[PDB]
Amino acid sequence: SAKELRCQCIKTYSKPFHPKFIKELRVIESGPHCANTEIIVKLSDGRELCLDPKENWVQRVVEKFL
Repeated sequence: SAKELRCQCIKTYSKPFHPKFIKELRVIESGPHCANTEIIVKLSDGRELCLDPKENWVQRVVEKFL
């Protein structure tokens, strides 16, 4: 019902990687505009990494950190 939705993370990292520099993480709702849910993490160095929810290790990152 709104065009507020946007696919910020065009590409995601599928290769397993668990950085200890993650302090915060944001979750973006895909909705009708985006077929896949977008998960992004924020590193203490001001770095952003896009993760694919289809990957099991990605869930581990979210679950373990939160």
